[PDB]
Amino acid sequence: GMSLANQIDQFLGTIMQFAENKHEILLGKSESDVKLTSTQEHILMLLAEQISTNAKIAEKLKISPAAVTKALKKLQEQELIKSSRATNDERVVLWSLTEKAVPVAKEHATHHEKTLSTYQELGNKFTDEEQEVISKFLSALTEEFQ
Amino acid sequence: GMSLANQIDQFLGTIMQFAENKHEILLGKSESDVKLTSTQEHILMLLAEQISTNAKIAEKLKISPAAVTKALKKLQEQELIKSSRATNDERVVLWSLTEKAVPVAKEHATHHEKTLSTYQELGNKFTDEEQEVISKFLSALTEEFQ
Ligand SMILES: [Zn+2]
Ligand SMILES: [Zn+2]
Repeated sequence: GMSLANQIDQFLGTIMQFAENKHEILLGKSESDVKLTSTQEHILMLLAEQISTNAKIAEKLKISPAAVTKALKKLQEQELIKSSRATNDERVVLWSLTEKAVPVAKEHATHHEKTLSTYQELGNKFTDEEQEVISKFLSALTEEFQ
Repeated sequence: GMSLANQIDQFLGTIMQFAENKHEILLGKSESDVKLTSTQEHILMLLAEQISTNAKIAEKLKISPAAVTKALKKLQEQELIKSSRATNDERVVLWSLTEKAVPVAKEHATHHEKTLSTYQELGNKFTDEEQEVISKFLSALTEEFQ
């Protein structure tokens, strides 16, 4: 009392509320208009790190060529990325950020960093043995929502 | 590896996906069209148990008279509840289910029962000491989403 079952129920309620109208669960971020899909945001983060081919994007983000094609089309339309030709091979297209996209990618990277660091700091309050309990709990609970 | 931080991130992703387009996190329920708000569903559950006044509904569900008034209006329009006059006092209105609502309330009650029992069975796999760890974890994580 409160029972753990009820605590779990209430926790999931909290998460549902926070998640409403969002593409991703991210902390330290102000409410705003959803401009880009998560895949689009993640392509921009990848390109901030390395100019990349369609193939490399699919590989890194673990998504299909169709998904990559769709996201790139939208990003290019919004003038957030630009294509170029690989000097080694005339057939190979590379993608890079436009200046417009630089702060967009930086902002999204920051949101992920803040979110992960928040979870890390929380986890750091628990010993390995306790983290194992939490991990087993999360794994089991995850199975219920498949 | 996977780090607990990453496990938490992925877990919350799973929950976000499950929660999309839903009023409540409920298990053992098939996908369907959202006909009623959660408050409306909960009034029906309450009335299945006891014919009740507006005041009693607000008390039991811990919501305001305005919230109760709004939900009752919609339920009555859908012919899911009906008013009657308390025999003791001509001024006191009581609400009861219509036959139409009986299976609706039963179904929603079942969903809550299934959901809670699922969490209970999961919790039952952990000792009290382990449940305390989980509880502390959930409490702390909840604070991040306020
Ligand atoms: Zn993201
Ligand atoms: Zn409910």
